[PDB]
Amino acid sequence: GEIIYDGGLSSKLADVVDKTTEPHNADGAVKDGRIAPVKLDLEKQKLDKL
Amino acid sequence: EDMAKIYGAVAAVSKNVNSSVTYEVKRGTHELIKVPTIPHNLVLIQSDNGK
Repeated sequence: GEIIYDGGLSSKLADVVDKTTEPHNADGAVKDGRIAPVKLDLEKQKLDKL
Repeated sequence: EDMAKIYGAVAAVSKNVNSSVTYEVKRGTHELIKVPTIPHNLVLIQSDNGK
């Protein structure tokens, strides 16, 4: 007979990213207008500029 | 045009606020080494005839 339904393009809820990602803000449907997170290289094991 | 300029300036001032700050915590953590062999200090001293 004719094939009424055979699978199809499927929709998945979540897009899980395996690669570890640096901290960020919302940039999808919700966009955050504030300043991006400030990266400070605190806690230096050896003195460099003091 | 003046209203547009004023609103742009106000928008920039409002957007100047910052969200948060990120940093790494690493003080006090050192690396480690692996000692391969146990340092025994024993030496056997025997006479020539074995007495």
